[PDB]
Amino acid sequence: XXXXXXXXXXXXXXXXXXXXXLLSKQRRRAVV
Repeated sequence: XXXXXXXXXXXXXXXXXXXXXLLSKQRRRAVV
């Protein structure tokens, strides 16, 4: 039952890693 625990730990580590991981001057006043 060590393989399931290792897989769970690896999944937790992967989840933790995934969680851790032009304009104008006329356009200044034309849009306003």
